[PDB]
Amino acid sequence: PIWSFDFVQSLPIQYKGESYTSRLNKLEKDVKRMLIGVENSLAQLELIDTIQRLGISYRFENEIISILKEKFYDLYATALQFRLLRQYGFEVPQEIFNNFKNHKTGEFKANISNDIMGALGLYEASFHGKKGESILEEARIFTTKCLKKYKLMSSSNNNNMTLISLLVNHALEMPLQWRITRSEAKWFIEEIYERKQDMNPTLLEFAKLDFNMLQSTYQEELKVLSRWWKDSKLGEKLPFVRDRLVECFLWQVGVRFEPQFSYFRIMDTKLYVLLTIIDDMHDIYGTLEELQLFTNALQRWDLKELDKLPDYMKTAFYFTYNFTNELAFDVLQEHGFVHIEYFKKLMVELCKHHLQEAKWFYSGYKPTLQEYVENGWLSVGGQVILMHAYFAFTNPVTKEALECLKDGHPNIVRHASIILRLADDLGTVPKSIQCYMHDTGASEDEAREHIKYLISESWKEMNNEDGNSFFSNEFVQVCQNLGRASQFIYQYGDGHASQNNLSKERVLGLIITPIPM
Amino acid sequence: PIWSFDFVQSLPIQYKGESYTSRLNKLEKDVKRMLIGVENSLAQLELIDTIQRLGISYRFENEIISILKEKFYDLYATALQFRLLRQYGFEVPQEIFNNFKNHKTGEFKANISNDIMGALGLYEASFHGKKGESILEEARIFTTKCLKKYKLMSSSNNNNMTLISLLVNHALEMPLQWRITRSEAKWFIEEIYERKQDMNPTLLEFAKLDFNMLQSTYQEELKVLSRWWKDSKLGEKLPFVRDRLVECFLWQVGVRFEPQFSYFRIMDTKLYVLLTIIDDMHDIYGTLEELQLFTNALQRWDLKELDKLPDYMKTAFYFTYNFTNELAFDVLQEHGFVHIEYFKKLMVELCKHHLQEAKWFYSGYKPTLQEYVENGWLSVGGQVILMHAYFAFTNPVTKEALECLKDGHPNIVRHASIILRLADDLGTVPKSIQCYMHDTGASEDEAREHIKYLISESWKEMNNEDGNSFFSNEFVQVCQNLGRASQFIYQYGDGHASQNNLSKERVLGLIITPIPM
Repeated sequence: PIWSFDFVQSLPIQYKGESYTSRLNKLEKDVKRMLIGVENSLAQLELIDTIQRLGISYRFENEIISILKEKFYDLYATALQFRLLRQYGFEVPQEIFNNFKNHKTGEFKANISNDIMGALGLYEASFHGKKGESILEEARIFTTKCLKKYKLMSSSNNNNMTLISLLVNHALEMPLQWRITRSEAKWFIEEIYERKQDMNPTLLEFAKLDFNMLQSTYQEELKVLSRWWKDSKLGEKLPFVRDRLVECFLWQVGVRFEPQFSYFRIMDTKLYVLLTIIDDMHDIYGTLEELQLFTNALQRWDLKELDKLPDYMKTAFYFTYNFTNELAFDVLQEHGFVHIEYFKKLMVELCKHHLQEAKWFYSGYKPTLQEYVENGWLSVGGQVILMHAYFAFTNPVTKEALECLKDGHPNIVRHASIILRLADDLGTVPKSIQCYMHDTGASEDEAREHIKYLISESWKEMNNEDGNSFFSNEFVQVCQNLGRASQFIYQYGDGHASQNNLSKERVLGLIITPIPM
Repeated sequence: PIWSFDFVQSLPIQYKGESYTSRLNKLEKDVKRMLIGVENSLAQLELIDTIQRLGISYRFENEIISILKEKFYDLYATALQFRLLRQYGFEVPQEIFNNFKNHKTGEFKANISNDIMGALGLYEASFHGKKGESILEEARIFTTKCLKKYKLMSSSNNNNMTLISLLVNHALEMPLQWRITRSEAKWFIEEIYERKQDMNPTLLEFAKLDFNMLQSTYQEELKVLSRWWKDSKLGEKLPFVRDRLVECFLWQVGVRFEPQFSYFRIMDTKLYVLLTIIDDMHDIYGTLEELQLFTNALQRWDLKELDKLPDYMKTAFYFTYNFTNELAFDVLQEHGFVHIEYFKKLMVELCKHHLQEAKWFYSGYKPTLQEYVENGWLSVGGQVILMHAYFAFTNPVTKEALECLKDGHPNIVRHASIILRLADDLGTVPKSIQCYMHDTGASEDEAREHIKYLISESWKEMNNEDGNSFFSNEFVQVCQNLGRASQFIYQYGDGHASQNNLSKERVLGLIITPIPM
C-alpha cells in the first residue's frame, strides 16, 4: 500500500535520547514557572489558552486547575474565562453572557460585529454549552453570522489574511472544542504562534520539541503495529479488507495522544482494524446467508462453528475470538475479574446490528432517520471502543457501575457513537442524508445541515457530563476525543476509504514529518 | 530484575542502516567469490570449515552444497571431509576411517597421538555418527583420550596455550556439533581467527559485521518482548514466576538465530515463558488439589472453569488458553486449516505429565531412570516447542504427516526432548541423577557419566534423521538446534534459574556488547 512495510520500518526515529528528554524537562520547568509567574490575571488566561492551543496543556493540568480554582471586563475576556472554567468542569451558567444581550430585543448587540476578537471568543465558548442553555445556542448563531461578515469583508480586501483572518477561517472550519489536540497544535505552532509579536521562544521550542518527541513515539508504535499487521496475514486471507492500518493509528492519535497511553493506542488500533474487517465484510463482501452464519457462530461462540463457515469467515471469526479473549485477559489482569461475557455480548450486538442493516438492504426497506440512527450508533462499533477505553481508564469499577453497564450503554457513549456514525456518513445502502431526503424530501444541503444539527445536539449531550456521575472526567474526555477524531477524520474528504492528497498530508504532518525547530 | 525494562528500551541499536546493509552485501559477495574461487581442494574444505565456525555459513548454503556435491590423504583432511559430507546430509559410512585402524588389534594407531590436528579432526567428526556405527564411537573414545594427553602435556608446560591448545580446550569442553552458532562464532572471531597468520581481513570484517547486525536485530526483538512482558502483567498476578525473559530469548537465539526467523523468536519466547510458568507452578507453587483442578480445566477447556480456580490459576489458565488459540490462528493463516484440538492435546499432555511428577512426589514414590525419562521428556515441554517449529517451518503438510503426528510424537522430537530434560537436570523432587543413584547405587560422578551417555545416545538418534523421512532438513536442524541450546544453557552453571557471572557474561557478549570492529 501507500505506507509500505519497509518504509514504516525504515523511519529514522530522531527525537529520542537523553539530551531530548533533558531539554524537555528543562523547558517544561521553565514554561511552568512562566505560567504560574504571570502577574496579570488576564494575561494568565491568555497564556493558558495559548498552551492549550499548543497541545502542551496536558502536562500543566493541575497548575491550570489551581489557577482556575483561584479564579473563582469586556466580551473577549468574559468568553475566554467562561470557556476555560467550563472546560475544566467548573460550574458557570450561561446567564453571565446576559450582560451582552440587548434585552429590548433579546439578541446580542450589533456593536459585537466591531469586536472581532470578542465575537470569536464567544463563538469558541458557545460550543461548550449543554442542552437547555438557549443563550449559548443563540450566541453560537449570532457569532457564526458575525464571523462570516469578517470573511466577506477581510479576505475579499486582498490576500491580507491577517492572523485574525486566519483564526476566523480556522474557527469557521471547525471550533476548538471539536478539533483534536495534535492537528491544532501543529497548526498553531506553524501558522500562528510563530508570527505573533508577543511570542516567547521558550514556549515555541518546548511545543515543537514535545510534538516531535510524540511523533517519534508514534513512529515506534506504528512500526510495532505494522509488524503485527504483517504477521497477522489478514490481507492475504481477507483480500476485501482495505489496508488502512495507518488510518486506524491516526484514529488512535486523535483519541488518546498522551505519551503514557502508548499500549492503548496499539490495542484500540487492532480493535478499529477488527471493526473495519467486520464493516467491509457486512456491506461489501459477505452475502446474507454467510453473514447470518457468522452472527449465529458469534452467538454460539465456539470453534466447532468454523467447520460451518467459509475460509474467510473462519479467519475473521477466529480473529474476533482471539481479540475478544485478549480484551478479557487484559481486563482480568487489570481489575482481577473475568468479563468475557460482556465483551462477547458487545461483539454479538455489533454483528446483530450489522446484520440488521444488511437485512434492511436486501429486503428493500428504507428506514427513517430515527430508526437508522438507533441502529447505526450500535452498528458503528463506537460502543466497543468506548467500553475498551472505560475498562482501560476507570479504576476501580464498582458493582453498581457494572450493574448499570449490564443494563444498556451510557448516554454519553450512545451520543458519541451517534456523532461517530453521522460524521462517517458525512462525505460518503442508503445512510443518514439519504434516509432524511427520503422521509422529509428536502435537498441535499438541507439534509446535511440537519445532520450537523444532530451532531451539535449530541455534542451538547456529551457536554452535559462535564459537570454524581458514574464516569470519571478522564473517560468523558476520551468520549469527547472520539467525537473530535470523528470530526477530524471525515472533516473534508473520505479520509478513511479514499487515499487523496489530504489523507497523505495529514499523515505526513502528524506522523512522519516533524516540525522544523 | 537484572535486565530492567528501561535498560532494555534504552539499548542504542547501532548496527542498523543503509550503509551497514551495503557493506554487508559487498562483503558477502566478496566472501562468496573467495570461497568458490579457491583452487586447492583441501584449502576449500578449510575455508568452508572456517566460515562455518565464523557463523556465516548460513548465507553460503547452496554454494557449499554444490562444492560438496562436486567433492563426491592424511587423517585431518579425511576427518574434515567426512564431517562436512555427513553434515550436509551426504551419505558416507564410517568404514572409511578403517584406513587408520590397526586391525591387528582393532584400534586406531598410536602415532595418531603425534598428529594433534588429525586427532582433533577425528574427535570433531565422531559426534556426527549414528546408532550402529561403532567405529565412530571407538574413534570418539580414542580421540578424547588423545586430547586429554595434549592437555596434560601442553597446558602444563606453561600458559603457552597455543591456538592448538585453545582449540583442544574448546573441543574437550564441548564439540562443534553440540555448540550453537552464535557462541562459537563470537569465540572463533575473538580468540582464534584474529590470531591466525593466514587470516583474511574481508572474512573477519564480514563475520564481525554480520554478528553485530544480528545483535541489533536481537536487541529490537528483545525490546518488543520486554514491552510484551510489561503489558502482560504476569509478574504481578503470578509472583512465583522468575523474570527470565532474556533467558528465554537467549534460548530462541540458540534455536533459530537466522535473521529471517525474527517473528518465530518472539512467539517461541512467549511459549518458553508459558512453559516456565507451568513448570514453576507445578513443582514449587501449586498444591496437589489446585494442580488437579488446573489439569481438569485444561481437559475441559472452557472459561466457566475459571470460577472453580484461584486467581493465579485463573491468570495462568487464561494465558494458556489465549496463547494456544493464537498458535492455532497462526497455523490457520499459514496452512489454511484449524488445528486447535492438536495444540489443546499437546497442552493437556504436558500438564498431565507435570501432574504425574507432582503425584509421584507427594505419594513418596521414587521412579526408575527409565520411567523418569519416559515421563520427563513429555513433562519438559520440548514436544510443544518442536511442534511449533514443525508447523512454522514445514510447508506444505500432507494428510499422511498429520495422521503420523496424531499417533504420537516423532522419534527425533522425543530424543530431542530427552536431551532437553537431561541437560536441564544437569547442574540442578528427585530427578535424573538422583533416580539413577537410587536404583543402581553408583556415585554421583558415575550417575552424571551415565546421563552423558544417554545424551550421546540421543544425539546419535537425532543424527540418524540427517540422511523417505516425513521431516524436512530444516526441521531436523531445528531439533538439533534445540539440543545444542539445551547443552549451551545448562553447560556450566544453572543459567536458567540462577543469576551468576556466566549468566551475565553470555547475555552481554551475545546480545548487548557487539564485537569490536
